[PDB]
Amino acid sequence: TSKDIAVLRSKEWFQLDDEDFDLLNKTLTFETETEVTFKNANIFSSVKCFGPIKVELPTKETVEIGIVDYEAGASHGNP
Amino acid sequence: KLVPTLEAKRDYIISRLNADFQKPWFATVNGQARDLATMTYEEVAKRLVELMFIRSTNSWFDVTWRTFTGDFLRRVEERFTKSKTLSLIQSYSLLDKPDEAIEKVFNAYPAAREQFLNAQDIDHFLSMCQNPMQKPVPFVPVLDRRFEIFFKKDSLWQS
Amino acid sequence: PVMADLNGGLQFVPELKEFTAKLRKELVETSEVRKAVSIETALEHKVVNGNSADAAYAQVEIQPRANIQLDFPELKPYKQVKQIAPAELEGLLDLERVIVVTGFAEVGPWGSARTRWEMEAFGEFSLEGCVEMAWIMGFISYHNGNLKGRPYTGWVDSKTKEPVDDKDVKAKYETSILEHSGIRLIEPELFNG
Amino acid sequence: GQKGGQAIVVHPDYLYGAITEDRYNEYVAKVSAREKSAYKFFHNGMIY
Ligand SMILES: NC(=O)c1ccc[n+]([C@@H]2O[C@H](COP(=O)([O-])OP(=O)(O)OC[C@H]3O[C@@H](n4cnc5c(N)ncnc54)[C@H](OP(=O)(O)O)[C@@H]3O)[C@@H](O)[C@H]2O)c1
Repeated sequence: TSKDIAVLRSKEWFQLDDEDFDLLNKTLTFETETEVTFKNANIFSSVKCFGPIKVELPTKETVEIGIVDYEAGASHGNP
Repeated sequence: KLVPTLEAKRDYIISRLNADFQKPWFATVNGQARDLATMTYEEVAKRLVELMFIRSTNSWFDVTWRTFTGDFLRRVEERFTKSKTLSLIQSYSLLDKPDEAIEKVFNAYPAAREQFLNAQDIDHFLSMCQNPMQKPVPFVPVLDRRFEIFFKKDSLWQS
Repeated sequence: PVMADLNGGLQFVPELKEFTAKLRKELVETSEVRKAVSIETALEHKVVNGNSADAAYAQVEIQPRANIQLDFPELKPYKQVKQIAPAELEGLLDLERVIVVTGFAEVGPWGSARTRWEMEAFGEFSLEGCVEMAWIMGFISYHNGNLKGRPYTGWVDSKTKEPVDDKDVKAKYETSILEHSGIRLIEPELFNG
Repeated sequence: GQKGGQAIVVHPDYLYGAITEDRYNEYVAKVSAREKSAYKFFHNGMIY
């Protein structure tokens, strides 16, 4: 759909090189690697999330577009 | 013979419960006694605080009794309100200043100052007095086939 | 013969079909994207802060309960009523000789005199009228004690005995209460065949 | 059977204009109590 490409850049941790990238009918994969620092058994103190976003080419060979970039203190999960 | 002998001595045993016992006869306004169905909602509240709230410590004796008093004001508003509205009591933590959590409700429904308890708001009040997992109530609400349970349950901590 | 073009000019806006079909295709986008973005951010707010503290923001909202009344006449204070009657009236009537209705009641096609004055004056049932017409038609019963173990105190189904609140009674029964009250096609089992 | 019949009712409030004041508000308190009691009894019976 066209309304998901909105909710995507509606997000702050979803950024690309060119936000003008044609996002319809593409296939986006998220090879992400997250870090976290605790302050209780459940209440995190610092979460990081990062890892490139890749797109299926017409050859289905994935090529990067942008970078997930998330960080938050005092979380309770990972969004 | 229990319920009948409680019928004949009713006026008597409640005088004694008010005079010389730990858990008094609950339904007593300003010294003179009555039954639960003769006491008005406002009086029910103003008495619940007299027996479950400690003026000297200015703190509820239990969160369980404060939960009792809250779940009571819940129906108090559930009855007199006309349509569905938001609770004037959103977390019972408001009862920590009770004589004003009372006025807050009994100004939203001044009718509950004059009209007695609806009868479905008596057996509820009782099922809330014999609810497990809560400290038993520090008074006697009624005389029925469970009178001694009401009379001598958890009657040790009082000392 | 006359024609009378009461059209606002809609023959001038050209290619109106998709000009129309676009105006609404946009009103679903701008509607649905703020449906989807709104719910996930509210959902985002539930994983960084957790709903353990977000449940205290779900306010407790109370359903009114049925509190029937007796409709006693209201007594306005004495100054109000000594005014409405002639001032010379007091001390002028042998009150032993003034008859006065003191109660009344009724059993009609609409139940008691409280629940007919509703479909009489107000044309439809209140909450206190729909619970009473539910109780005198044997739809809802009472129950206190322990049903399903849990202490239930309040109205219940009478056929299935499954608890029912007085706020969901007007939805659950008002159809049949009105289906079977007042002038009706004669129901034979009320008249033994 | 040609049995007619016409009864007229007056508003109750015209009555209390015929009684002294202290007696009225005396009666007033009296009804106030009965109303509550009747409320109680009507609800016990209605329930059970
Ligand atoms: N041998 C001796 O000389 C001697 C002397 C004194 C006492 N005792 C024994 O020690 C016991 C002392 O207890 P008691 O007699 O004071 O209590 P009790 O009057 O027998 O009543 C206790 C009951 O009330 C409930 N309850 C009490 N406190 C509660 C709370 N804070 N929260 C939730 N539920 C609560 C419990 O329900 P649950 O079932 O949910 O727990 C329990 O079944 C007595 O039962 C007695 O037999 C023995």
